[PDB]
Amino acid sequence: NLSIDGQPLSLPVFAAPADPAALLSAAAAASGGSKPLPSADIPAMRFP
Amino acid sequence: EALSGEYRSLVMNNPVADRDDIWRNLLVDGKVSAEITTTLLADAIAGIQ
Repeated sequence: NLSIDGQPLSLPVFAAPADPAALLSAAAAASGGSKPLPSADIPAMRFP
Repeated sequence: EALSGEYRSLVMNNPVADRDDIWRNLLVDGKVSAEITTTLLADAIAGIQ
């Protein structure tokens, strides 16, 4: 479908480029258990 | 292209024929690109011409 000079009479194939992706990384909550209390014992000193 | 090869192999009984011999024998050009559009009366006219 060219002209007498070989130039195309049709409109070229345009192609919408891709939108650059939005970067996304992993975000996680820190997890951890408490610590159990040590064994108890009556000391040498009174309470105060 | 494939239909033309098989046409001159089976119908025209002359597989060595050129593909333009289909044009001359059938009054239609097959080597056109897929964008060349014409009406139908106009193609009949070009054929009889």
